[PDB]
Amino acid sequence: LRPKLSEEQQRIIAILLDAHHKTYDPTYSDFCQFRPPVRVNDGGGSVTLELSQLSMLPHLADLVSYSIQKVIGFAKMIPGFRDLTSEDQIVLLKSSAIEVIMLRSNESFTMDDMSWTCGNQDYKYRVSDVTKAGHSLELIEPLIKFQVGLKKLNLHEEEHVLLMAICIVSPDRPGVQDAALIEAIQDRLSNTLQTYIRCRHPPPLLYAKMIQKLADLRSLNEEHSKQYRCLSFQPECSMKLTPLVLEVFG
Ligand SMILES: C=C1/C(=C\C=C2/CCC[C@]3(C)[C@@H]([C@@H](C)OCCCC(O)(CC)CC)CC[C@@H]23)C[C@@H](O)C[C@@H]1O
Repeated sequence: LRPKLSEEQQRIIAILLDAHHKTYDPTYSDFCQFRPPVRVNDGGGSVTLELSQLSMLPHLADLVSYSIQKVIGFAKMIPGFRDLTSEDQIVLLKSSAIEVIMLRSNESFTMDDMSWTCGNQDYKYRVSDVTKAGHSLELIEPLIKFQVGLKKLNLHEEEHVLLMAICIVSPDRPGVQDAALIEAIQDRLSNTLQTYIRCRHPPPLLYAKMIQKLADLRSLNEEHSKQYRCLSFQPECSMKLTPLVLEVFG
């Protein structure tokens, strides 16, 4: 049974594609405005040295902070999001920010060399850059596995934006008040995605795979939170972050 997308579902897709195009610059032209990337000698991947310098933290914190601002803008355009109270909106944004960043970054991720390529060598981010920002393999390895698995689903941009929207409007986040309204908004998005898939996605299970990526994201979120807490213990770490990053992860 392949019901056609309703006029409403078509509108939801057009709105999400527009929101993404307005909030994700595929040329990465703003990145030179961030504090500059610095890459120190760390072939040994020394934790002591990485924590002592946190060379790539200013740049990656600025990239993440910028990305959170973009995610806030994207979320505000999701059909139904503005119906939620501001408190619920903020709870959802703070809890999903890192997950949406991991999802949206798949657009710059490339399997050519397993990096997030955003321009010249200066803005090519590799695993070694994340270690230079103070993170460990317990987060990085699973993150790369997630990027590759997501890349291989070969999602249509419609599916990609719907997945980000579904990730943000999740009723099971701790602290949510009106879970039922959030579930209604999410269900409207989920049905749109399921309909789109069994309608526009050429053969050769995709929906279940996408749902599984949302579960993987919860695991990555938890590991990232654990590592952020540890990083926050490093003296002077707050200056290398930004007020928005401090609030969202603090
Ligand atoms: C962001 C975006 C991009 C890349 C994402 C990356 C590469 C760098 C390392 C990141 C940011 C990972 C992250 C695990 O690295 C640094 C973690 C950052 C922090 O915990 C808080 C700032 C301090 C160490 C998650 C996603 C990774 C570029 C572009 O696709 C826009 C997108 O919007």
